[PDB]
Order: sequence, then C-alpha cells, then structure tokens
Amino acid sequence: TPADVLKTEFELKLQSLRSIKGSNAPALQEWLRVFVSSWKTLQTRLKSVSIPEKPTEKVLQLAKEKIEKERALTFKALVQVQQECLRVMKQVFETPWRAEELARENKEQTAKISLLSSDVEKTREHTAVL
Amino acid sequence: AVAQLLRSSAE
Amino acid sequence: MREVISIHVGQAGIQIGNACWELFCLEHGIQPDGQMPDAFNTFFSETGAGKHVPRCVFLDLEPTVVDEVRTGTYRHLFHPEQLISGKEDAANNFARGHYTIGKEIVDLSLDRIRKLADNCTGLQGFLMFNAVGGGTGSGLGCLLLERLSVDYGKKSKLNFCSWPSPQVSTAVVEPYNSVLSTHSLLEHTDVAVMLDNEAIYDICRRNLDIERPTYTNLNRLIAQVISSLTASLRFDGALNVDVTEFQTNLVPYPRIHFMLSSYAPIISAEKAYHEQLSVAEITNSAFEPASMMAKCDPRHGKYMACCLMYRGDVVPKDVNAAVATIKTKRTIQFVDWCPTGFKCGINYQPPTVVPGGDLAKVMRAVCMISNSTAIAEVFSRMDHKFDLMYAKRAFVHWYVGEGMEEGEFSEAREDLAALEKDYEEVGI
Amino acid sequence: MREVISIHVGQAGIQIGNACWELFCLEHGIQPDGQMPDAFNTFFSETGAGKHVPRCVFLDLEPTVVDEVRTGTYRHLFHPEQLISGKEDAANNFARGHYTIGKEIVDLSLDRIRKLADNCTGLQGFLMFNAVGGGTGSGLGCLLLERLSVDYGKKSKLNFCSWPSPQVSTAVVEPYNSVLSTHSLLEHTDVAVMLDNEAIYDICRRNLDIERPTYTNLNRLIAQVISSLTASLRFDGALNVDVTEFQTNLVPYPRIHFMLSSYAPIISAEKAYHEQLSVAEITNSAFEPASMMAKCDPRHGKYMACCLMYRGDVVPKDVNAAVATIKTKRTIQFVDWCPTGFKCGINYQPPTVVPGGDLAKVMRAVCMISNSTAIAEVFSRMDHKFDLMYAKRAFVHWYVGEGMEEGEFSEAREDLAALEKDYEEVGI
Amino acid sequence: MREIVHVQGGQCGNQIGAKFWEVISDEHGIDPTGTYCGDSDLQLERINVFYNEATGGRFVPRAILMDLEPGTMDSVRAGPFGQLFRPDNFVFGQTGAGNNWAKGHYTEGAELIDSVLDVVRKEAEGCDCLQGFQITHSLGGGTGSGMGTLLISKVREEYPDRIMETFSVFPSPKVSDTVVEPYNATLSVHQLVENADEVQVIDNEALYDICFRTLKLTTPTYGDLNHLVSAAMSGVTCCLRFPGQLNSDLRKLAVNLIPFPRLHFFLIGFAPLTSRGSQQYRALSVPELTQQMFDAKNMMCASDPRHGRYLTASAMFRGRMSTKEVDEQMLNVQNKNSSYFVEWIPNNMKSSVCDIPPKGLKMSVTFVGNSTAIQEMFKRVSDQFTAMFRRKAFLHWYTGEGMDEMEFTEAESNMNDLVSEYQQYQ
Amino acid sequence: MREIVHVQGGQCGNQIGAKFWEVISDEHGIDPTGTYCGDSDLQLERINVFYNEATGGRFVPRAILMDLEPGTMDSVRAGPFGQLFRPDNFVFGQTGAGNNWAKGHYTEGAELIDSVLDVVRKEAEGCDCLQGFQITHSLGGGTGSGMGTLLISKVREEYPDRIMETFSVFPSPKVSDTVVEPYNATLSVHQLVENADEVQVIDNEALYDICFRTLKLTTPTYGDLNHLVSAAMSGVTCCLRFPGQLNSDLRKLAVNLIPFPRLHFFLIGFAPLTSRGSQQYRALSVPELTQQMFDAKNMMCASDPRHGRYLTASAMFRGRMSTKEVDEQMLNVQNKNSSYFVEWIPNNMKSSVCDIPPKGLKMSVTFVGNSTAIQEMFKRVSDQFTAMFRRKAFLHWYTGEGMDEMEFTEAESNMNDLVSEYQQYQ
Ligand SMILES: Nc1nc2c(ncn2[C@@H]2O[C@H](COP(=O)(O)OP(=O)(O)OP(=O)(O)O)[C@@H](O)[C@H]2O)c(=O)[nH]1
Ligand SMILES: Nc1nc2c(ncn2[C@@H]2O[C@H](COP(=O)(O)OP(=O)(O)OP(=O)(O)O)[C@@H](O)[C@H]2O)c(=O)[nH]1
Ligand SMILES: Nc1nc2c(ncn2[C@@H]2O[C@H](COP(=O)(O)OP(=O)(O)O)[C@@H](O)[C@H]2O)c(=O)[nH]1
Ligand SMILES: Nc1nc2c(ncn2[C@@H]2O[C@H](COP(=O)(O)OP(=O)(O)O)[C@@H](O)[C@H]2O)c(=O)[nH]1
Ligand SMILES: [Mg+2]
Ligand SMILES: [Mg+2]
Repeated sequence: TPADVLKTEFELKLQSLRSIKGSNAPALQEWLRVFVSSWKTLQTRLKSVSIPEKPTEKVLQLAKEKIEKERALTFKALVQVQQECLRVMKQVFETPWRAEELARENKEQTAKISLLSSDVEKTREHTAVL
Repeated sequence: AVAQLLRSSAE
Repeated sequence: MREVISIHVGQAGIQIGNACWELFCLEHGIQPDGQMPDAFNTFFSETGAGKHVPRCVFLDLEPTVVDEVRTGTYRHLFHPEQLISGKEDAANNFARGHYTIGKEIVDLSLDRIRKLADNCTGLQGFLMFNAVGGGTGSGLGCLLLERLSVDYGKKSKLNFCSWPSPQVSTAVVEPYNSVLSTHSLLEHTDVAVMLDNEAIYDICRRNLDIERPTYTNLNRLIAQVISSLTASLRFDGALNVDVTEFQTNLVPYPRIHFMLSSYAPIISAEKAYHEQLSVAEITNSAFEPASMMAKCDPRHGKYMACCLMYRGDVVPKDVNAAVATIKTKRTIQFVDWCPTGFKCGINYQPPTVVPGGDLAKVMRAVCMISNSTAIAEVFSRMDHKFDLMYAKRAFVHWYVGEGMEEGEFSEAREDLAALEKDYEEVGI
Repeated sequence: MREVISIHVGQAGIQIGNACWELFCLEHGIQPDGQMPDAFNTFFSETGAGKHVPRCVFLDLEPTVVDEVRTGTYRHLFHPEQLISGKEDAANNFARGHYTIGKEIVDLSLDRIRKLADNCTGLQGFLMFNAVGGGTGSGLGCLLLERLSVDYGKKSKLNFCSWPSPQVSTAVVEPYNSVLSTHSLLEHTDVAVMLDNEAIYDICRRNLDIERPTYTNLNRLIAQVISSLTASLRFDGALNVDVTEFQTNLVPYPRIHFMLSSYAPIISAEKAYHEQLSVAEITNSAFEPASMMAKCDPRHGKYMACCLMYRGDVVPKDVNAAVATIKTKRTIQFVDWCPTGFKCGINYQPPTVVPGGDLAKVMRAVCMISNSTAIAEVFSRMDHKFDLMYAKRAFVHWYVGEGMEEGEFSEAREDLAALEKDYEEVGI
Repeated sequence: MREIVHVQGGQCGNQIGAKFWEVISDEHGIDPTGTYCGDSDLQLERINVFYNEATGGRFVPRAILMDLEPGTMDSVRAGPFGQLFRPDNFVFGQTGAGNNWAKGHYTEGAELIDSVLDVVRKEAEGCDCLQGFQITHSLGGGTGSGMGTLLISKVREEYPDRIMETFSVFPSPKVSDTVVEPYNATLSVHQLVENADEVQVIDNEALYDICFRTLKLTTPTYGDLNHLVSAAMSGVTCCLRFPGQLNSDLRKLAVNLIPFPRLHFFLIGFAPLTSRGSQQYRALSVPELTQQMFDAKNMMCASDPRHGRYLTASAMFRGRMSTKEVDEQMLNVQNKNSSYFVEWIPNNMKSSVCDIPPKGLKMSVTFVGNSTAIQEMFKRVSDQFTAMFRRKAFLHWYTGEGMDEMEFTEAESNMNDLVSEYQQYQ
Repeated sequence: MREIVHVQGGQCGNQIGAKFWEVISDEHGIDPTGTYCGDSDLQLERINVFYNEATGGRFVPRAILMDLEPGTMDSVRAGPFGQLFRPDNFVFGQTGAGNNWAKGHYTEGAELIDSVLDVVRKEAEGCDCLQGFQITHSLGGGTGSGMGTLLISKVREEYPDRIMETFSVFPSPKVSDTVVEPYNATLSVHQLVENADEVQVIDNEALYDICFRTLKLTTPTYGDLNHLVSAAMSGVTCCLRFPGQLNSDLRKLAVNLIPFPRLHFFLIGFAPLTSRGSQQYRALSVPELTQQMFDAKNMMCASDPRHGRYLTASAMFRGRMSTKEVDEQMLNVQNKNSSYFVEWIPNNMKSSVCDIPPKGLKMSVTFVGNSTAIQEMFKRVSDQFTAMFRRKAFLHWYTGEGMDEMEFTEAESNMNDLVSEYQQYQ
C-alpha cells in the first residue's frame, strides 16, 4: 500500500479538532474524501506508461492521446483540491474574521446607549429651567 | 412571399 | 371527520397535482365530473347529491396553467375559487414572490385554507408541493410556510419539493432561489421530501424503457408515490400508518428532517410479461441505490431510518424476511444508534393503473422513505455552485433592488453551514 | 429448490445458447411465447399464470445477433433485459473487450445476474458458453468471470469453449485471442469442457453422412450434450448426479480441470431404426476417437476420470456389463493411480429430439465428459503457433493501442507453459 | 391578463413592425378585415396580450405606428393587412427627419413626442395592469434613432418598474447606406443603456448572410428580410399567448439572463431555417434544431459569437417535444464547447417549453442571450466615429440644431465604460 | 447503431459513389422518390448505417459529395437516383483544380475545406455513435487527389477512435490520360499511408481487363465499369446491414489484415462474374466461387499475385449456404498455394459468412487482401520519378502555389521506404 496509510492519521486530526470547541468548524467530511480522491489520482503516475510501435500517424496521435488525458488529469486533480482549500478554509476563517467586524458593533452600541442616556440628562435639566 | 411559403411549408 | 389538506404552489406543483388528482379520482371510482356512479373521505369532501370536491388549492402567480386547468376537462371537479390565480409571474425571483407580488393573493389563499380546514375537526396535516428553483414556488410557497406556522402550530406539514438539478439547469438562477427558500423551510416544514427531475428521468429510462418522456410522464410517478404514501390512510390494512407516524418514527431530531424518496416496481406491460413481482425482489429494487428519486448515491451516505409501505397482496413473512436480508446486506450501512431501522406498513388495496400510461397492472408495490446523511451532500454541491457565482456579486440587483435587503444571502449561507453541522455530527 | 444460471457470451455463445433453449422448450413442453398448453424449475421461472421465463443472460457487443433474437421468433421467451447488446464489436481483440469497450456493459449484465440469483436459494452452478477466439467471447468472458469469482466465489461454474483447431479457425489472430484468456480460465474457473468445430463437422460426415449441415446443426449437437448433462437434475433417475458432484468427482486437482466431450449414438434417421442401439455398442462407440468432440487423439494420453450419463430405458445392470468390457480392453488406458475411474448416472427420460433435426430416435444415449492427459496435444500446437506469431511482434499494435501493455503476452506464455508441465508430472 | 405593447419607430420599425403583425395575425388566425377564422380554443384564449376588443368583434393591435414622415404610414395601410390598425394609432410627422439625430431628439421630434405620448398612455390606463413596452426601431436613421429614444426616455419616467425590450436594428459595417451611420447610432446607444431593461440587436448585413447561404434565395426582397426577423419577433413573446409545460415571461427572460444592469445586450437567432429544396430531406429533430441555433451562420447579428464567450443564454422551445431532448442537449453544448461558455456562472442555459407548434413547423426555437462577444461590434462603430470626429466632420448639422459637443464627449465615455466592463469578464 | 460516413472526391469519385447508391438502394428497396417498397424486415432493420430518416419518411444517404467543378454535380443530379442525395452535402467548387495537387490542397484547397468539414461533421455528430469513414476518390485528378486527401488529413485530428476505410483508384502504366499522373499519385500516397487506416486499390485497366474476358463485354462504357467496383464496395459493408452466421464489420477487416500499421493496402475482387449468355447457364457451386476468387483474372488491381505472397487476406460470403465446406476449401487453397502464402502467420485466411445474397445471384463472395503484390505498383511509379523528377520537369506549376522540392524528396523517400518493408516480408 503506497499511500493507504495516509487516511488513518487524517481523521485523528479530525477528532482533535472536534474536541477543540474554541475553533468551531462546519461539516468538512467532504474534505476527507476529496483529499483522498485527489491523491489517488496522483499515485499511479509513476506507473502509467505507454509504448509506441513502428511509427504511423494513426499510432502516434491515439497513443499520445493517453498522455494529454493524464497531463490534463493532473490539471483537474490539482484544481478541485485548491479551490476547496480556498472555500472551506475561508468559511472556517470567517468566524474569527466576523469577530473583528462585530467588535465595531460593540463600540456602536455603547456609543448610542451612552449618548441617549446623556440625552435623558439634558432633558431633565431643561424642563426644570422652564 | 417566398419566405412565407418556405417558413410555413406543408406541401 | 378525517381528512388531509394539500397545497400545490407554482407551475410545478399544479402539474404535479394534475396527475395526482387524476389518479385519486379514478382510484376512488369517481369521474372527472365529480360524482361516482366512506374510505374516500380523507381526500374528497361530500356535497349533496353524491358529489365530491377536492381538498386542494392551486396557487400560482402567472395565470397560464391555472386558467388552462379551468378550461381543461377537469372544469367541474375543483371548486372554482380553490384555484387562486395571480397576474404577474414571479419570474424566478425570491424577492418578487415574497415582498412585492405575494401579499395580494396570499391573504386570499389563507382565506380559502381556513374555510376548508375548519370544515371538519380531526385534521391531519398539510401535504404541499412546490419547486424551490422557480419564482412562485420558492417565493409564494415560502410565504405560506411562516403564516401556516403561526395559525396552525401543532398541525403537521410535509414538504414535497422538486429540488433543482445537480447536472442540468432549465434556469441559471436556481442557486439563488433554492437555498434562500431552504432557510425558511428548516423551521417551518416537518418532513421535507426531496424530489429530482433527473432521478425520475433515469428510472423511467431503464425500469420503464421509455426513451423520451415528458413532464406529464413524471407527474404520474410522483402521483403513485403520494398514493402509496397515503394508501394506509384511505383503505384498510394489517398495519395502518398515520401521517403522524412518519414524523415520530423517522426523524430523530427536529432539524434533521430532510429526506430521500424512492419507488419500486415501476414496470411496463411488456416487461411484466417476463417477470414475477415477488415481495423479495421488489424491495431489493426499492433499496437499489440507482433507483432513488433524488439522484444521490447512499453508498457514500449512511442511513438512519427507513419507512416502507407495501400496497397490495403482500404477505407478512417475506415482509420480515426481505427486510432481514436487506439488513444483512453489508452494502446498505446503518447508523450505530439505530439498531432497528425499518417501519413496515401494509395496505390491502393493490395499486390502480392509470390507463394509457406506461405503468402496468401490478399486484403489489413498495414506497421507499429513507432518512440518511446522503442529503448532506445534495446541499453541498448547491453550496459549491453558490459561492462560485456569488463571489463577484452576480444577479444581486434583482434581489436587493426589488424589496429585500442584501445580507439575506450571507446568513442563508450561515444556516446552510449550520444545517451541515447537524447532518455530519449525526453520522459519527 | 435447484436452479442453474447459464451465460452466453459472443457469437458462438448466442447461437449455441439459442439451440439449447428450443431443445429445453420442447423437453419441458413450453411453447415459445411462455405458456404450457415442477421439473422445469431448474431452467425456467414461474412468472404468473402459466408463464415461464428462462434463467440466462445473452451478452454480445455485436448488436447484429442480439437484435435478431429480439425480433426473431423467440421475441418473448426471453426477458427484455436478459438480451443485452453493445454498440460495436470487440473485433477479435482481448485488449478492448477487457478494458475500454467492455467496461460499460459488464455492470449492465451483473445487475441482471444478481437479479436472477436473488430469485431462489439453492442455485447450483454457473454454466456458460463462449468462443475463446472471439473478441467479445474472450474479453467479456474473462472480465465477467473475474469479478464473478470475487462476488460468487464458492459457487461452481461450467465452461463450454469453442476452442480452435490446427486447420480451421476462421481467424488469423486466433493464437493471440485464445491463450491470452487461458491466463484467466486457469485461476478462476472450475470445470472447463473443450469443444472443436471440425470435431462436430466430421462427426456428421461419417455418422450422419450429411455433406452440408451448417453452424445451426452444430449447435443442435451441443444442445444435445448440455441437456444430457443437466437432465439428471431436471428429472429423476436410478443413479442421480448433479453439478456439484461433477465438480468434486471428475477433477483430481484444482489445476487439472479440462474435460473432453462426446455423445453417442449420434445417428441418422434411416440408420437408427434399422439397428439395435444397445447399451454395449453405444458405450463402445462413445470412447472410440471418431466420436470425440475436440479432435485430440487419446493414444498418447491416458484417461483421468470418465463420467457417463445414460438416459432412456437403460436398466442399470448392463451399465456395469458394458463398463467391465471397456475397462479390460487395452485400447483405452488409465493413469496408474486410479484403480477405479468411472461414474454412471441413469435417467429415465428418453430424448425428445427436435423434429427436423438430424438426430434420430435413441431409446438410450450417453453423453461423455472425461478428463484426460490428451489436453496436452490440443494445447501444444497452440503454443507453437503463438511462438511463431509473437516472435516478430506481429499484431501487437492492435492490442497495445487500447491499454494492454506488452508483457501480458509473456506472463500468459509461462502460465500456459506451466499448464503443459503440469500435465506430464501428473501422468508420470 | 398580462398585456404587452408594441411601438414602431422609423421607416425600418414601421415596416418591420407592420410585418410583425402579419405573423401574429397568422398564429392567431385573424383575417385582414379583423374577424377570426379557424375555430380553435387556445388559439383565442389569451388574445388580449396583443389585441384589444373594438365592440365589433374585430381585434385592433395595441401598436403605435409613429414617424416624422407620412411616406411610410401610407405604405403600411396600402399593403396587406393594412385595414387592421387604428387610424388614431398612426402619428403623422410632416417635415421628416433628414437622417439627423439632433432634430429627431430635440427640435422636430419634441413637438411630436407629446402627441405620441398621449397615444401610448391612451392604450395604457384603459386596461387592468400592463407588462411593459417592446419596440422596434432603427439606429442608422434619424426618425427612428433620434425620436424613438425620446419615447423610451419619456415612458421610463412615468412607468418606472416595467420592461423596455428594444428590437433595435443597427448600422452595417460592410454595406453602408445612410452615410452618417455612426452619428445616429451612437447618440442613441448611451441614451438606451440607461433607458432600457434589455436591448437585443438586429443587423441587416447578417440578415443578408442568412438568407443567402442558409435560405438559398437568389433575389431576397425586403419583405423576405422582414419575415425571418418577424419569426424571432413572434417567438420571444409567444409563451404569453399559448400554454405550455414550462411557461415564461419577458420578466422571466430579463431576470434570468443579465447579471448586471449595465449589460443587457442580447443576440437573437431563430431556427429551423431550411431552403426550398431542403425541407423534404432534413429531419426536424431537436438535436438538429439546437446546433443550428448555436451557429454563427444562423446569427442575426454579424458579431462572430465564437470570438467571445457566452455569458447567459435563454432559449424557448415551441411545439410538442419531449423534455429529455429539451434540457440534456443544452447540457451537451454546455459541455463539449465548454471553452465557449463562461466559468464563474455554472449551468449557463435556460429553457421554457410552449405547447403549441407554430404554423407549418412542428417545433421551433429562438436564441436570446447576453453573449459577451459584442465588443468587436462596439469597436466597429467606435473607430468609424472617432475617425469622423477628429476631423470635426459633419458637425455643423449637429451643433447647429440645439446641442453641444459635450454630448458627444460623454457618448464615447459611456461607450468606453460599457465595453471596458465587457472586456472585464472575457 | 453503427454509422458509416461515405464521402466523395473528384469526378471519378462522384461517378463511382453515385453507382454505390444505385447498388445499395436496390438492395434496400428504395424508390428514387424516397419511399420504401419491398415489404421485408431485413432491409429496414439496419438502414441507419447508410441512410438517415428525414422526417418525410424518406431516406437520404449519409453521403458528402465534394468536387471543384459543378459539371459532374449536374451529371449526378440529372442521372437516375440523383434526387435521393442531399444538396447541402453538395459542396460546389467553381474554379476547378486543373489536375494540380498544390492548388487542390494548399492554396484553393484551404478555402472549401472549411465548408466540407461543416458538412461532414453535422451528420457524424448527429448520430448517436459512429463506426468509420468510407471514402471514394481518384489519384489521377487534382480535385480528388488534392482536396479529397486533405479531407483525409483533416478529419484525422478530431475523430481518432474511428476506422478509416479508403477506396482509391490508381494510375495506369500503358495508356496515360492526365499526363501529370505520377506526380499526383505519390503526392497523395505520402500522406495516405499514415492518415488512412485501410487503403483499397482499384485500377481502371484491370477493371477493363475483367470486363473483357470474364464479362464478355465488347463495348465497355464507364457506367458498368464503375458498377463492378460498386458491388465490391457494397460487399465490404454489407454484413453490418445484414445478419449472418459468422458476422463481420468494416473494422473487423482492419484489425486482422494489418499485422503492422504501415502495410494496409488491400486487393479487391468480386465473384461470381459471368456473361449474360452464361449467368443462369453455369453451376453456382461453392468450390468454383473460390476458384474464381484466388487468381489474377478476377482481382481488380494492376497486379499479379503470382509475383507475390498473400500475407494476410480475407473472404466474405453471402447467401444461404453452408459453412464447413467454406473452411475446408479455404484450407484447400492454402495447402496447394503453399508457396504463395507467408509462413509467419498460421492459417492466414479470414472467414466471414452473412446469410443474405445480393439480387440477381443466389450467392456471392467478396475478396480483400493485404498482399506484397502492391509492391510492383509502387516501384513502377518510383521509377517514373527516376526518369522524370531527374529532369526537374513539370514543377513550375507546383511551385507556383507554394511548393518545395524538399517536400518532393520526402514524397519519394517515404514511398521508397514503404517498398522496403514490402520486400522485407517476402
Ligand atoms: N417534476 C416536475 N418538475 C417541474 C414541473 N414544472 C416545473 N418543474 C421544475 O421546476 C423548476 C423551477 O420551477 P418552475 O415550476 O419551473 O417555476 P415556478 O415554480 O412555477 O415559478 P415561476 O417560474 O416564477 O412561475 C424547473 O427547473 C423545472 O425543472 C413539473 O410539472 N414536474
Ligand atoms: N460451433 C460453433 N462455433 C461458432 C458459432 N459461431 C461462432 N463460432 C465460433 O466463433 C469463432 C469466431 O468468434 P465469434 O464467436 O464469431 O466472435 P464473438 O464471440 O462474437 O467476438 P468477436 O470476435 O469480437 O465478434 C469461430 O471460429 C467459431 O469457431 C456457432 O454457431 N457454432
Ligand atoms: N430590415 C430592414 N431594413 C431596412 C428597411 N428599410 C431600411 N432598412 C435599412 O435601414 C437603413 C436606412 O435606415 P432608414 O429606414 O432610412 O432609417 P429611418 O430614418 O428610421 O427611416 C438602410 O441601410 C437599410 O438597409 C426595412 O424595411 N427592413
Ligand atoms: N473507371 C472510371 N475511371 C474514371 C472515371 N472518371 C475518371 N476516371 C479516371 O480518373 C482519371 C482522371 O482523374 P479525375 O479525378 O477524374 O480528374 P478530375 O476529378 O476532373 O480532377 C482518368 O485517368 C480516368 O481514367 C469513371 O467514371 N470511371
Ligand atoms: Mg462478436
Ligand atoms: Mg411560471
């Protein structure tokens, strides 16, 4: 088994991440099977071989059609695993990134409450003067 | 019109 | 004294009910006129000289399909004001069907709902049909959801939503309509059945061998699913199933209430010439992963609950034996906290065939109701296509400039992520 | 109770399996459409009121032979998805019949095989019929039987291969397409019966004296053999024998599993009525080399086991009289390590010979299935022609173009070479 | 019911529009005298979408025939089906716009816009609740482009939440009648992008190419050129007249195509187009219909759509056809030339099935899509404008009639801003 | 089902292919007005391989008719069964190649190649699955040897997994029409041996030679001369259309007559061949059909197999006829012609039997074969270059369209190399 030992240590990172309640994360078991699926469509490439024969243009075009099938397949196998690192690491970083922009609503709410309570003070002062 | 006969063709 | 109330919102729901109440009329012996020449009481009322009228409403915002039914052959079956007709089509817009074109006919709709639901006590629940990919289905039908949630608190509601396709389009705005409507059906519906067009497409391509069917060929198969769902409510049987049995005995959690339907056998007259439809092989085809009504593979899912209604000359021995051999089938995994995961109900009336269709006169049928984590990833692909065409602010001006605020998208993403929390912590 | 499932892969498989089913339909009395105007259980189901359907599959990627049984005379004996067709031929190519064009149709076959297997328990074995020199019969015969040993591993399997000959093959890539699949039909299969085209040609030349019967009458003779093999399961007999007794009794070793077929008395309609076809002379004509069905001369070989399946009005006492005189004569020879080497199985039912076929009335008939070391000479010239072809890289470009790398010729070369060296260490 | 309103502008829009009412009268079976023939149910149900009852059983079109010169209104009423329109619906000019946008928009169409806005409003408040205005007008000519854009400016101010479909025919690169082509063209472009819910373009040079190589006509008269455009005219709005398995609106097309309000320029195509000797031998099947519709030789605009990307495309299907081959073959044209469709919007196609086949065709299709292959056409009007503006040519006829050169300078500024955000997404 | 695309090039290609749709139409009972008569199941069951439903009930052949002169197009339409064809598949050429390869391929060949691809692609993709190509052209004229072979090279890139079957007629040694024959011959050969999967040679003087003393025809016209090679073309494709006991395909012939991909040149022949005054006077027996096959007096090539060795060869039988005699007679030809067959293949004879004969005869048989007897035709054009290319003659016409003598040396060299493995396997 060339890379079959890489699954088992991966969900051990999951169970530690679940027990850490501070860094709450959404469902990323889609994350497991795609880091599987991208890696399985990278292991066979030091075994994928083609052999030609006495060269006619029929042979060369179809036999090389295998090699742009899998040089394109390295391009697919890189691109879903990169975009899903882009979007789920986004949506787990978005909970602490939400925390800074709701540090501003704490400032806004305290400013409005303190200024309105000050407005209660000036209305109490002005009515007694009249 | 010839476009009428061609677009609406039955026989 | 005993009834259920159906809603059909959107052009999808109206055509679904066009074959649904065609099948119910011929199975009860009554004619499209309205009268036959007590077991029919849960769908049809009684009025004077043997007449029966449906307990149905047809809601639309465009006047095309509703007027066409009024001018169809079922003129005198439906009550003429149970078909509530709008003028402006909602036009694939969640904001239009909610905040601009919704309130002028949803008050008139609930005026009809109250009048027919207050007819008889012992009301069971609402069986509503919509498309969340459209405008009037996803906009007006969602508007029904919160107002039924505030005047009928304890009445059950069972969604039957045609969830949009994972592979084809027939619109380009179904990412916006569908996941905005799943916000306000988590907290409003109770058992939410997932249908898909291309699941129905595939099963009629091989199990019926229909090469090129239309939408009216789909609506008969949905009609047979609804009929086998409420068959134990209508006719006598050994193990009758109430609608309140589905909610209590299937969903384990209030938030986990999504669904994966299936039906078997859907057989043709030519193909039944060479096949005996024994109880063993019709439930193996019912648990067959390709023959599901939503296009999700349960092999990379995990079941938690199953409800089977057998409809016909079924014998209880190969009921328990065939669910035993599908329990020992290692390909069908079950969750570790539900050691028994089957609920078997038995009806005595065999399914009736609609003439001129492709289904054949069968002696028995299976209706498959499954709860599994396969529904977690039918929302994961639609979340996947959501962020791809939302990152550069596409189609926004038809929603924020129409009458709702920007930011309904952001927390529709948040409660869909919160949806997937519950659908993944339950599978461990 | 007991059933047997037959596979029919390739052009030889479809036609041989064709004649197998008109013989069976006349034997059990079912007329073609499926009606009879419980001994037929092992080859037919019960699809309702008097309906019976055969238990087989018909696989060929050439649609030219499958549409012609679809639209021929037996359009409705068979199930509609029991007749499976591809789109294009494999065209004498093991490489793409196993890798590229055969892959999309194997799963479309095994979902009907699994359907036939879940009908009733007690499934006795897996007969199959293929051409070893045909691209579909070899590629799809191998690819089906690879994962069939994965899934249904313990169940026994029978083989009937139209093996080539030193003079007649109707092909030029025959050495390639034949022993490339012997790498699989040693490691996977259980009991394999070798057939030959001109062995059936000359058995009609010098016994029937018909100069022009075509391929359809060869299929009649093979149908005679298959029926006479399985009819001890089909009917009752004085000494019964079934498939799993064949599986145990004949083969001594797991790698010496290649039989040798014969039938007696294969006799014309004007010859048989004019003579006693008696037990003594029929057995004496069964072993003599002109009745053989592989064109292998057993003078330089020894019989391993010999199983004779009589039928008709054979009293079971002169079976032993006819065997005592055939063992004691020096023309046939056994290997020294089998003192006893025989089994006889009696069946009461005489043949119901197809009217208009070339066979005549036999009150008694034996089908001969014998292991021998005479499988050495049928394969040794096959290895010489493979060496004469592969030595200058002939025809390799048609194989490596689809995904079968060079080297699977060579690893099949010493698998075949391990086969012949297996033979002489057994004999000596 | 939902009612849609037609407005004819220019001599192009008067003749094209008058033949639009030929094919709607053909679908609905209306005689030239105004009566109805055929006696079919759903052919006459939603007739109100284009026609109004005249308490005599005749159906008057809700159209506004309108021009600066009475030469073309006389030709419409003299021709076939000319005794059908309302005489009040003809708004007459007398001087005639001399291919000048300035007098069309400011000084001569200004005393005619008040007369015609009263007529447009007259057919507006007389019903329950309208849908919008779809118009047909010219760009190269003065009486179409100069004064038609005034009417779009006026009706947006009074009815703001409605739909402005514009079937706008554009000047041709190769064949050049009306020597001041880009002046009347560009002066209505920036005054329509801020003014129209959707614009969809027609080109006479591409209409010539279709009728040559796919129709096989040796002598194409202007009536023939006005017919295959009129097939697409009837197609886009046919779903509001006949029922179907998947109905749609022009509200539906507008919301389900454009991603941003600054781009609403569609391409128009129609299929099947089959020659006189070819109607017998070509199988009208949906896979044959759908690649003809996705072909540059079928394109009514001479912008080569394979030189750019398709952003969002919507296609009806009109007839009794199965819905497998409705939807899965636009999946197939999404897949096979995936490089010809944009990436950041998944599943870029839309469908809507009408149940009634058109007259003589068992099934038909119209392509309506905001393909971003429009840059090369906005440049081919740009670079002839800038070539004739740096020499200050022919500007005394424009600056002398009530407008300044700053109106020109903001015209290339909206031109460049419009095409810069087109080239952004390609 | 399987689809065969049947493309023409050059005047000789158009006349031969037009006779192909004579011999196929009457084997399928097809009236020239398109309707079918003949009430037999076996004709209509496999008909999509060569025809197409036209939603008229009538069948159009899937044939692309391509040439550079409209005169031979006029001869096709005016003759019998010429209305069955598809005129958008008629790709007209106007200027005409004057037997010049360079202007038929490079300069003027590049213009109509885009239109003929659009024709050949839109029934190839329109079918559910394709089997192979079937081309008829000539090496003599520059219109077919120039633009037809360009069509060989350009369908090559986008259809890689489909077989490539090519019927080509070759020059003459003794009588020489179109005197630039040797240049136009090998200028198609140097690409045909790597772009075409199987090449089948026809020769007009061998075909005359068959018409003389095995058909007893004193006055041989071009009509029946093309008809003999037309029935040979019907045979190699018939077993797809018709059932049999031992089935076969076009690609079935390819995968096993080609031990090495450079040698794929096959010798065509058709039996039985007898005079009108002996057709129902002679015993049609199975042994004497193969006597007519395996000789130099029926084969349709300018070759003597007596100077060569049949490396691999194949036979295809038609009609109700038993089959073990086929195997023993085709052993019996191998063991008496033992010095005429190679040794490094066992049992070199393919056998195929289909159960339906053509009309007129109760049984027929078609012979193909990869022999080394192609070699003497290739060195008899090679030594024509030894005499003519040495003189630098008739090359200013070629170099006027962008030709290089380095392309000519490649043309001579790879055909010289092609001879070298022909002699290597003898
Ligand atoms: N199963 C089924 N699906 C349908 C039917 N009608 C429409 N749909 C699907 O519903 C999806 C969108 O909803 P629609 O019904 O088309 O539109 P709508 O719900 O009426 O909303 P509007 O477009 O505003 O009128 C489409 O993608 C269709 O595939 C139907 O009759 N049966
Ligand atoms: N005895 C007998 N042999 C047959 C029959 N049909 C085919 N064969 C054998 O099959 C061999 C050729 O292979 P086929 O069976 O025709 O081909 P296939 O199995 O369909 O696979 P392909 O070669 O790809 O077409 C011949 O040499 C025959 O020996 C038959 O009807 N009877
Ligand atoms: N399709 C079409 N094009 C027209 C018609 N009349 C004029 N044109 C084109 O429009 C251009 C002139 O536009 P014109 O009618 O003078 O503009 P106007 O000022 O609005 O009348 C010419 O290049 C013509 O090719 C017509 O009836 N149909
Ligand atoms: N058998 C046969 N040969 C032909 C026919 N027409 C032309 N040829 C041969 O083709 C050669 C002429 O080349 P061709 O391709 O027809 O010229 P082009 O098509 O006009 O450029 C001559 O040597 C003719 O012998 C025909 O109808 N039958
Ligand atoms: Mg085959
Ligand atoms: Mg709608």
